[PDB]
Amino acid sequence: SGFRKMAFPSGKVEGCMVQVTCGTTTLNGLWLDDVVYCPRHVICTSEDMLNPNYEDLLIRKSNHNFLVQAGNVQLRVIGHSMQNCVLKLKVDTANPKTPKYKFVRIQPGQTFSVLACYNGSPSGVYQCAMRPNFTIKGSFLNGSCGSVGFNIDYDCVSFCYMHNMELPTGVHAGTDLEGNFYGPFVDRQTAQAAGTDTTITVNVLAWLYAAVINGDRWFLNRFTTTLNDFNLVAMKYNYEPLTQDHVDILGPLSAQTGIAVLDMCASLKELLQNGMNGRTILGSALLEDEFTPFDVVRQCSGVT
Amino acid sequence: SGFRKMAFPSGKVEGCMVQVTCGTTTLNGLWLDDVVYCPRHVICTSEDMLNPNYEDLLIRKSNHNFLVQAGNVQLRVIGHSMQNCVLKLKVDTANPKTPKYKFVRIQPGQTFSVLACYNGSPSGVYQCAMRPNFTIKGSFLNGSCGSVGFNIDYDCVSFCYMHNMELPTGVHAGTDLEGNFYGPFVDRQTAQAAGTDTTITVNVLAWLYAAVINGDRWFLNRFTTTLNDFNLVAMKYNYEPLTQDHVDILGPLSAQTGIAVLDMCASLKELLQNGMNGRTILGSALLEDEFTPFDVVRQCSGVT
Ligand SMILES: *[C@H](O)[C@H](C[C@@H]1CCNC1=O)NC(=O)[C@H](CC(C)C)NC(=O)OCc1ccccc1
Ligand SMILES: *[C@H](O)[C@H](C[C@@H]1CCNC1=O)NC(=O)[C@H](CC(C)C)NC(=O)OCc1ccccc1
Repeated sequence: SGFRKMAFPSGKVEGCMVQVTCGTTTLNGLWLDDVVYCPRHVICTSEDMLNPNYEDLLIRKSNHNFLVQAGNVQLRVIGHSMQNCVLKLKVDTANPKTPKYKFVRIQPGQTFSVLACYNGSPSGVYQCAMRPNFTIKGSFLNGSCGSVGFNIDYDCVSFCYMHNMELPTGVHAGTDLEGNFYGPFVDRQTAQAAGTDTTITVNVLAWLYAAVINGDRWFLNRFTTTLNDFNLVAMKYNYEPLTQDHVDILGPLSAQTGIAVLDMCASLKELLQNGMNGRTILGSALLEDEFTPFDVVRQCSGVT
Repeated sequence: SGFRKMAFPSGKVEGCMVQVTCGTTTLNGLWLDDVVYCPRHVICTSEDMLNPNYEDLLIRKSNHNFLVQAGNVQLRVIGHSMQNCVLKLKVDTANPKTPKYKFVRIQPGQTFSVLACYNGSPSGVYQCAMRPNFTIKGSFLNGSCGSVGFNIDYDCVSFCYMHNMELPTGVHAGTDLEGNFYGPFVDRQTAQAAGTDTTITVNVLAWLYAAVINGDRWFLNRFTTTLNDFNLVAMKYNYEPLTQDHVDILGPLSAQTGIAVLDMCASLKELLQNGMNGRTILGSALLEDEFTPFDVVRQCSGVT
């Protein structure tokens, strides 16, 4: 029993982290086959960062201007190209620790593990959701850029995130491994707005299922509701509208617990309308939306 | 910016996990040099578990009765010994992936990362505190025993925990790597009581410091207090009494933020006496006690 914000084991990603230095700027790179991926803003001086012309800045750089270091080992750069907001440095050496991997553009509401790195060395690992407004609630200091978010599927590492910047609200923004930002953000040191941040309804429901499975049942009420009725209440509280697809995804959890999704919806509506009255669910005094239905079933069936 | 429940990178511990099978029972083992460590209750049948005589049960077992598997690789067992509640299986092969390591008996209030495993394969990683009552609030299913808790100090893995059992309250109990239980627990399937579970005051203070550092300052009040006065209020709310040692440990955080420990104590007293009035601190609606002062300074200075 017990339910915990659980990260993927980080060993296969640790083996891909390198240090990328261009002039004074140092951040983390991802070393897969003979290509090192990092944020293109490694080429910026603190001045460039206010409104950089990446095209013009990159032209003053050649392969020898990119210092790539794995442990104490200095890699030889034999090619450089800019793809959106990612720099790809061709190196003479294929990473002998390259896991089986894919690049995936993850959907809002899905989760992933962040391996927070500095100077190409791992610091720690934590689970994040891609929020509806394409930000994450991370822990990132200077030097953390190039740190990556990933899922593991048995042997296959799926990289989905590369850390780039912190917004004025203190939340975090980054790119997929093709260098395309999640959300409307650009890699320049200007004030940038994430949209209103809405709660991931299907994830809140999964976590209430997770709680029921763990013997927290107090919030279970005598009521039911419909999607429209519930969605009226969802809109009021900035919850994402629930859909039959969301119901279908919860099916396994519904069928395991024997609690109809719309009954759980009625429970959530009363939680949302009355608060928790100083009570807690799975050791939290707020409704948690950073667990997917998959996250719940993995942790509850002991997937490795 | 940002503050997250962060686990250590798990790569060095992943390389030490093996599968130990005795008869039908399978759990995880830790493979360091030519010794595999696992819970001695691997030798129990479901019947034995109610009141096992480990001495008599172990005597019916020889080296060939211990099936040790690393990946698809079957290790040869050339020796077995019981040390408290741990079985040490001597194997013919030294683990070529053995990290630099120590066995440490960790203090209550200190934190560690758990690499949750099944069949010797990693499932995920999360941070736990050893509670004052020598239990942890984990996520552990059947097969999870042998899963270990550890800290990393640069190159050195410090193993402190090996998972053994879940108590009726749904919290978790285990041994150090010498097989000595944390707390009054024994490895038998009987009802066992952890003591009253008290809050780790020094950790709550570190986290309020963590919050101030992250721009959450609302709870900062105009009051101060003394240790005795504060400790009167601590006893009332089942907080561990605060000591000059605890103050000295917070010194760095106090000196960084410019907020006296006793002023922060006065803030905590009002939080404890008035609750949070529906407000949140670092995205929590409860006072968090599973961050040590070290945890806060590591995450805030980007230690790797
Ligand atoms: C990459 O290492 C860095 C990560 C920032 C630093 C502090 N917390 C983060 O997430 N990214 C940047 O510095 C980024 C570079 C621009 C070219 C996009 N700029 C940025 O994030 O500005 C906001 C900020 C900078 C420094 C401290 C706090 C916030
Ligand atoms: C080790 O794999 C297992 C871990 C339990 C299983 C479910 N959650 C856990 O932490 N440990 C035991 O099964 C342990 C063996 C005794 C000889 C100590 N017994 C135990 O934990 O009893 C409580 C329990 C058993 C099964 C399910 C739920 C609770």
